[PDB]
Amino acid sequence: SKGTPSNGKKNKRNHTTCCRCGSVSFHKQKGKCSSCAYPEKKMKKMQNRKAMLKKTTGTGKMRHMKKERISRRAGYPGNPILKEIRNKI
Amino acid sequence: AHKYSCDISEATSVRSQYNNIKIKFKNTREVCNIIKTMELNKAIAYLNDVLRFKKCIPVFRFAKKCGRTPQAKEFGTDKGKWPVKSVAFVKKMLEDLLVEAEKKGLGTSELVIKHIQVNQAPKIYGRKHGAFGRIKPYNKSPSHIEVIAVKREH
Amino acid sequence: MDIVNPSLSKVIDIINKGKSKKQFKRFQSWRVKRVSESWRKPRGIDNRMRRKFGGAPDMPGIGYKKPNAIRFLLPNGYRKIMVACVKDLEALISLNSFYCAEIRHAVGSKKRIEILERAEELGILVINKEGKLVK
Amino acid sequence: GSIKTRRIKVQLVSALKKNRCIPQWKRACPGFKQQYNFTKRSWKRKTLKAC
Amino acid sequence: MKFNKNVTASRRKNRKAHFTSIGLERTKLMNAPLSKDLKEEYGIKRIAVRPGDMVKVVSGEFKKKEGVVMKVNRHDIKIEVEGCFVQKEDGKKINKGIHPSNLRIIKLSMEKDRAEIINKKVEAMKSEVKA
RNA sequence: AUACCACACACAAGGGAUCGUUUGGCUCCUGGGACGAGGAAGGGCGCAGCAGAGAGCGAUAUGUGUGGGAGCAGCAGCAAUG
RNA sequence: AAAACAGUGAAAUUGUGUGUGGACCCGAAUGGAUCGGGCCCGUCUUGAAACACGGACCAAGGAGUGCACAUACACU
RNA sequence: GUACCGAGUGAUCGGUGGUGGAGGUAGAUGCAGAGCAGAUCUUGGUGGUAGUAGCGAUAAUUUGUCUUCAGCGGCAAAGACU
Ligand SMILES: [Zn+2]
Repeated sequence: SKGTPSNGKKNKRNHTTCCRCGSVSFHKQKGKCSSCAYPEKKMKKMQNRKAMLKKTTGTGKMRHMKKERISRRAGYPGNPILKEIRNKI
Repeated sequence: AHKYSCDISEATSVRSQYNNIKIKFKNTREVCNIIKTMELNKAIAYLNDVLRFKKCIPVFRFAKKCGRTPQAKEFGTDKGKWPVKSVAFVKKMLEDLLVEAEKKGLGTSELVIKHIQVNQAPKIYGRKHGAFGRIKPYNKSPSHIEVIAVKREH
Repeated sequence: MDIVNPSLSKVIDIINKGKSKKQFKRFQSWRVKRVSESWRKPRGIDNRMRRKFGGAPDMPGIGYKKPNAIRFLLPNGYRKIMVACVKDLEALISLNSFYCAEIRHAVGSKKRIEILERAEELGILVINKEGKLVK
Repeated sequence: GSIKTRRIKVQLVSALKKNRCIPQWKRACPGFKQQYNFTKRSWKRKTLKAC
Repeated sequence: MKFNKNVTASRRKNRKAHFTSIGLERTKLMNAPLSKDLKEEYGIKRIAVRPGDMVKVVSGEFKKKEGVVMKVNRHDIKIEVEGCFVQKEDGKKINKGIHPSNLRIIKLSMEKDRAEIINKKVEAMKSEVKA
């Protein structure tokens, strides 16, 4: 029967951890990730605005982008040992 | 500190109270009800007989569908019971007040149980599984206790 | 306190014994705790009180209003005015024949002393005279 | 079971080090307001999804 | 009246700026007045209180007392003064902290960099006073 | 109605309404509109004397230079040679 | 998803003590037995006490509003 | 917030005594997210039923002895079962 007794046979596992996004959604037989479309070059279309804002720029650390803004503020000064190269250029 | 539920002098009285005890509420108040106004040595003697099945606790408020018994005739009713777990606790509690009485310098006799009250403490939650995939409550109902005994003027 | 307006002294007891003690409780406020005692008019299609069957209670209305002369009169025979300053009593100086003063609850002890001293010299009755200042 | 991949093992190792209560000295610190670590888990009540 | 629109007059903003202060801005919170004599001995009108300096308590329970500063709590803005304490049920004594602005300085601790700190402030005044 | 059931008042329980408060939200205005093969955005794993989560940082995981200047919140140790 | 102050601490509901009654309301009284009148509210309906439906109990929240265009009235 | 007492046909308003520990009104006008018994209403908290219904398909359990401090827990000797 289709209820409790059929639950006993459910011991196989079709999805594993995706290497691009972490989300335990890589379908091994299809060769595709259901969250991010790996191995396609572009990321997947997200279903709605609510769901996509959960993965935008600024939801993580933004390491490089923050440093760039501080350097731009300072006038891109560079390493002080090498000022002469900068000044010539 | 604790505000006991009535006003009696500190001299000529002895007291105890406990909170959140893990004896069952409804059983405990049927015990307390019958030993009110009784003399302390009589109370301790009576409770010893209940533990041995020689006498019983009569029931009046929490009493539906209870068994009938020849031991209940001593209090003019048919219905009675033997709640061992509550009796052992109350007996210990009363015995300690005789220690306090002796140490305080009253007599070990002429002490009468003037006040005693039981209150409900907050529930402790539990669960049991039922049929058709349901879950139902399975909680526990503890209690709080006060006693004051006084010396008879006689 | 046992004081009376001198213009009504020989009449005040007739007046007092004549006042109604009727109450107009809301319908079924006796049946469920969620309905307060405060009057509301019943508006149901079937309702026995609205339809005025014998045995249901009475409803408020204009017929019960007191005569214009007796209305608002305290049991000592005066009407009341609220005060909170020394400069308030100054208003009563023409009206002290029929009106008396009642100091507002929030005025504190140190200030009340100053109000009562002024009331004595102007000859104005204060009905909360004892108040908090008994100690 | 006994057979594991390298990727599965690192997930178990990390899931095992994170599963600890608040150390008893932190509770004495003036600025500290946590009662219990809400990220603690039991194998009887939750799945890791390491698969 | 304020005519500069870059400075805020919001209660919410002023309060956050107070409690979340750090660094040099935190040091400004620990300032106290100098006594009349010291304001002739030195140019300054007020300084940040440090251990070892000598203070008169001018408000509160311990009014009129004098003593040496033992400790400076920066997180909970309070100063502990020698001999201002309460006794517990145990008989054990706990120093009670006083807010900086309820103190007044009577003698300065001149250990370490204090003499240079004072010099730096006096010069900063004159630089603009004489102009 | 000795003891059950109901109501009123005082005391003790049980729950979190009301009043007082707010380093949060929302709206309008003004500025800004600055990413990546020199490896981004996003994911994982490591790093503390006692350290789980979060914050900060990459095996150089509190290094160098400039301007300042008094403590490091608990316990043990550090600090005008900062 | 929930969760503010180690403030204040209502109602439902429980125990103990003291009083008054046997479902309760309105009118009128005694030292004391009681006398007279009253069916359960809300709602659709010719017609509800209904063998019509909704309602175990308490707190808090909970439903004719904003703009545009013609209009009649009152006021400047 | 809670007991009493007074004023009003009524929506409501005022005072007194305890509790509480920092804010609050009276008059004339302005703007509205402006008054609850009900919606098999929404969220949270609590009753009666009730110390009641039930908790015991399967091989089975007894005695002594120590702990446990009051676990048919452990160990010896029997009796059974897959
Ligand atoms: Zn993916």
